Amino acid sequence: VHLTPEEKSAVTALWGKVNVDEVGGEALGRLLVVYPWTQRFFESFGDLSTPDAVMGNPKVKAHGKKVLGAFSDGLAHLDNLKGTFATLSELHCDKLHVDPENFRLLGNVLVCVLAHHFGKEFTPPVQAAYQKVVAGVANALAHKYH
Amino acid sequence: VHLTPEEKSAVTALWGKVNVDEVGGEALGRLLVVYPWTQRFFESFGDLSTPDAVMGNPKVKAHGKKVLGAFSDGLAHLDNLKGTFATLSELHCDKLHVDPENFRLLGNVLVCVLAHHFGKEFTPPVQAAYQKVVAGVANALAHKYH
Amino acid sequence: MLSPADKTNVKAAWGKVGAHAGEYGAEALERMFLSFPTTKTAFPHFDLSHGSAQVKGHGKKVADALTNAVAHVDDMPNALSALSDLHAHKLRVDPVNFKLLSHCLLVTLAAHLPAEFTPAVHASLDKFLASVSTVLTSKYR
Amino acid sequence: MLSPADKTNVKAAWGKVGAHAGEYGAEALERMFLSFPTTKTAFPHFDLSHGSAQVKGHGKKVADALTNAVAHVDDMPNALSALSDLHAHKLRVDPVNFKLLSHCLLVTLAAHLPAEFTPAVHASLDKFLASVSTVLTSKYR
Ligand code: HEM
Ligand code: HEM
Ligand code: HEM
Ligand code: HEM
Repeated sequence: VHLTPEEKSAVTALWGKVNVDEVGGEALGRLLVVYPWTQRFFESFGDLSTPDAVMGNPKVKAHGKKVLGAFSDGLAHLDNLKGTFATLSELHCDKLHVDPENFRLLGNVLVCVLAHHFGKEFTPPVQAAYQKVVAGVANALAHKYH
Repeated sequence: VHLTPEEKSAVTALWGKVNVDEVGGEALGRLLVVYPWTQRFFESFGDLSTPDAVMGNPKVKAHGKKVLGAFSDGLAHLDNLKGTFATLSELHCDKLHVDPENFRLLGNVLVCVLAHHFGKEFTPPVQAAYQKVVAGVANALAHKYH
Repeated sequence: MLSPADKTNVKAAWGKVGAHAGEYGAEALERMFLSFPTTKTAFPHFDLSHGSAQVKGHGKKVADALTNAVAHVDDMPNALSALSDLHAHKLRVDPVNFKLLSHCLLVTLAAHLPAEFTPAVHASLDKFLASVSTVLTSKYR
Repeated sequence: MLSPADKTNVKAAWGKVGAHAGEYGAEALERMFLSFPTTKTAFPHFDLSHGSAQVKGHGKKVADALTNAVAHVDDMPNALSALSDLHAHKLRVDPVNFKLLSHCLLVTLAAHLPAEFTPAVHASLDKFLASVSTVLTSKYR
């Protein structure tokens, strides 16, 4: 999306220091704890009654890495998020019935997690660039909903 | 704005029947009565303390016509909203300081006014075309904010 | 918070709806589904074709619940307590969707009550569904 | 509605915030202006450049009203009445902006308080900021 070069490069440099396993696990879990209604989609994962349980759930962790793995691959495609995530939108809409609003939420949690991990390095300008990526990704994921 | 041709003809056909002067005034009036905070932009318009004061205010009516006149003009350019509204966008950002959410609020009030006036003729399919239209106008008016 | 004047307006307007409630609830639903297609993800088990019986049946239920809230306007949180647990604990519909259905209910009301949908009334009805929505969403977390 | 564990989590978190409150309020404002430029429309009178003195001063004000609210967490409506009046009748900031600033306060807290920003604490703070917001917009109409 409308990403400035200094923006494009702030995103890229930071992402190179990200442990996608830990980060996706932490993002998806926080989503389930902070916005409990998102647990509807994951009933078959097991015990999600407490934060601890959610956070210690292996299926949640493995699901987090899959999700963030795909997000990671889309960052190499910022000039075409719509085409990169097209079949994923179709699936989320037609097979999984996931409200796009959930993507927006995951996005903001993700920004909280990156902040938590990187502290000082996650500066206001670096954050503004990640808000744009995150909305762009959500928008692309919602694009084929009908 | 992604509009089917049948969507485009239903929009245009109905707009053919609208009296913009009157609808312009109804919509701006109702915005100010239903979402009273939006009045912070018209303190020079005099009395806005009760619904009849707002709905009957000549300055509100004159401004409504002015607002809907430009909306109308955008209905003749559905393939280039952004370009059509670009100078108005700059103005609302840099001179007037109007939060873009106000353009969405007005959009929704306009749909209610069209439904109030037209009754059954404002069919579910026709409303849906109008929703896409008012969102594109709102997005186009917001696009030069910075 | 509703004012005396709001309650009067809502009672009057809802009074004229009368025995059209169900019908108007189904139309709101149809409107919502076509204007805001992401709302359909909350009803994958339904047949959503025009004139669907499930949609008609659901409209009546929604409309009856709103008729109850109007009959209990000075005690809405308790009158809707049950519905509120349902949405928070079983249905788990995103909150964002309540505004969309509220908007559509107004459009439907405006389409059918030309004489009563004045500005002051539109203002009151909008405050009403905003409050209904707030209660039904109060226990989400 | 905040549960007792929520009130306890919020109190703990904020306590560590301690004397950095103002610095974090200014930081959140700064992240909000950059991340969400439409929010700048509410401050056409401020110098919005990095490190300007109006943002600093304003950050402290917000940060102090938040400290006040944590200290009066069981009685928010009353403790924030004047600010609630101020926002609804004079400033008339669009409700949609409260969500944006809230998010930026959470990002600012996550960034400065890593050991304290556990998932349960994130949840509680998100709920508290939401309630503060509700309170500050409750008299808009
Ligand atoms: C960055 C945003 C997201 C991306 C990139 C993403 C991507 C993916 C991918 C790659 C899969 C695997 C599909 C397959 O196996 O073919 C998946 C599955 C899934 N995602 Fe998403 N997702 C996102 C957000 C969400 C969120 C917010 C929710 C709901 C809270 C969600 C719900 C699901 C569900 C329910 C599945 C199926 C899991 C299963 O097979 O049991 N996703 N997603
Ligand atoms: C359909 C969306 C809208 C369009 C097409 C539109 C268009 C216009 C136009 C043509 C003008 C006059 C330009 C000038 O004076 O140079 C104007 C002025 C203005 N508009 Fe917008 N407008 C829209 C929505 C809004 C709404 C939602 C608000 C505020 C809640 C707003 C606030 C204003 C204000 C304050 C002025 C200046 C009034 C004055 O002369 O004192 N507009 N608008
Ligand atoms: C004015 C707001 C609403 C009211 C008053 C309302 C009321 C009701 C009622 C009375 C039921 C029937 C439960 C039963 O069988 O007793 C229900 C169910 C349901 N509602 Fe809500 N509802 C509202 C908004 C929503 C919206 C926003 C959504 C999401 C788009 C939603 C989704 C559902 C779903 C999926 C069911 C279960 C339907 C089924 O499987 O049969 N409702 N609602
Ligand atoms: C977390 C929620 C918020 C709290 C606790 C809060 C608190 C405050 C306080 C303490 C003041 C100063 C009042 C005085 O001088 O007596 C204030 C003023 C103000 N706030 Fe709110 N605020 C919040 C959110 C926002 C929202 C989101 C915005 C809009 C973006 C906003 C816009 C303003 C403006 C424009 C002023 C006047 C600034 C000036 O001219 O100095 N506030 N707020």
